[PDB]
Amino acid sequence: YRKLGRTSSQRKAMLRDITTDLIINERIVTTEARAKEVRSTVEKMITLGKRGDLHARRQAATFVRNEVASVREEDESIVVESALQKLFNDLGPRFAERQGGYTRILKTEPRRGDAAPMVVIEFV
Amino acid sequence: MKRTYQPNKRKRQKVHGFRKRMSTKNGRRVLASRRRKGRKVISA
Amino acid sequence: AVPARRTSKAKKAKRRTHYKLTIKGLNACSNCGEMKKSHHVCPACGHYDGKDVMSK
Amino acid sequence: QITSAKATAKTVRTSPRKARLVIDLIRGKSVADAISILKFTPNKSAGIIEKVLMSAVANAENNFDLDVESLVVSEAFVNEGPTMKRFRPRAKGSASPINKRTSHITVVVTEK
Amino acid sequence: ELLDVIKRPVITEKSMLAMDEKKYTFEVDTRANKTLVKQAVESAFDVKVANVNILNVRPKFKRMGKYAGYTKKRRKAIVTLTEDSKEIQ
RNA sequence: GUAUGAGUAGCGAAAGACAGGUGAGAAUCCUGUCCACCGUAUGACUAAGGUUUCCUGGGGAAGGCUCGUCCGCCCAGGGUU
RNA sequence: AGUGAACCAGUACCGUGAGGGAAAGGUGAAAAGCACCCCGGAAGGGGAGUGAAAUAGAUCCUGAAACCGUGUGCCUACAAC
Ligand SMILES: [Zn+2]
Repeated sequence: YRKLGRTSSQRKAMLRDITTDLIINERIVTTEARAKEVRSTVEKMITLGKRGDLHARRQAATFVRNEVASVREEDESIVVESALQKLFNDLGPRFAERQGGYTRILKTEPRRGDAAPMVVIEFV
Repeated sequence: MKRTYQPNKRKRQKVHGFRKRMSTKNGRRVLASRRRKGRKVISA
Repeated sequence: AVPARRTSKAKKAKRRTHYKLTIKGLNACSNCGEMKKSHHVCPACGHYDGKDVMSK
Repeated sequence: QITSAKATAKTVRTSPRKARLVIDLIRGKSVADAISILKFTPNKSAGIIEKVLMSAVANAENNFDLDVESLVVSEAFVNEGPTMKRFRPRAKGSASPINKRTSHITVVVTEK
Repeated sequence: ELLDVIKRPVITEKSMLAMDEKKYTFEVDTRANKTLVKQAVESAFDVKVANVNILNVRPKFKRMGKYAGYTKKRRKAIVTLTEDSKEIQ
């Protein structure tokens, strides 16, 4: 399952960060190994967001990052959505009637300082 | 790992300076041999 | 271990015959014609598989 | 009428051995093919040879020639330039030298 | 010698602000006093002086054309007035 | 002065990721957010020693073990009461 | 070579110090030292011009060898040099 140049707790930190991005942004540029490991992790989060209940919420909250916002919203207030609240109010209901496969990867180009092959991973 | 050169301003003037070279008869041999060579600095 | 004899020009160049570069699969885009790497997005126009991808 | 045009870059700060791996990929090609081949090689010297090739083409168009569609890469080579000399400190108080090498790069294009 | 003492004024951005509190900056002679400068300024403009302040400035290494060496030394005095003014431009 | 060894050894303890800026060009510069490291010190002040390295505006040939739009580097002005 | 030193040399540099101590001359008769245009961030180059000559363009008289390339007439994958 792809060690990614890191120890066991740094791999977990890095994945927890890259999947909370893409929940907040829905489209991201990364290398090609990270993108595959992340497709697996993010879709595991979406099938908990579709389950809906309290037990599923507390299961996801062990993996989604906390003090991050994702706001395009104002009726009249400063009303913030929490990137776990988005998972449960927005992204689950979106993919209600689709079975697995909520993402897709495209290949672009090697990075200048590296020759690392880069990639875009998006949702629909 | 302490090395040999430890800098100090007073010591350098008191051991190697102009007045120390002027107070002995062999210091003035040094100063004359340096003036005879063309040194731009004849005494520290 | 140290080289006991220097190596000549012929033997150096005979070593260096598997030391080259390759330029593998290059095709023409279906949308804009210019050359591009297969299974990749086209860098000239941002089209992959007959649709627009690097736009919003 | 002359049907040929050259450009050259002098004392570029890359090594002449690595620049030769890229320039053997381009010799004898049409100018149309050489540009795309250079755009998809990620080696540092690939984009420098691109500028020299594009100067050869502009010279052909403006000073003498026409017919960008007929042109072909006929000659190409990489020579050595003067080297800078440096020293890197080693273990136990000694030091060893380091060469900073340079290249002259020249491309020629003919109408065919 | 009272007329070789003051050399010229200093005109920089930190010295324009001082002219608004009644303070004036001059490059003065090395070997000059706080008191001697005060006498010279009271003589050459007919003002009344409160408080000269005085500093020394180190030379700077410069290097133009593979030849290097230092600029001059400098002395800077800042003169405060009670109530009057000098017009330099 | 130039080769061979050879495009080889090495690149000097350690946690980053993404979004957006600038730009000819960005893993390496700027801004943000979360994450991680020291905390009788990897925090604050000072005597030696160094001697302009300090601040502001520009630059990218060399120095920086990669890169560089950046810098204790380079050019111009200024600062110590 | 001739003074260590034909050139900003008892200098740069090395050492706590006494002391040790280098490298580095030549465009053209005359700067007439390349206005203008094109590729390029620049460097560099190609035209056009100066000039008796620029492959005399400032790394500038002549321009040997080592060493590094490009093109071709002939030979070479059963052979112990
Ligand atoms: Zn295309």
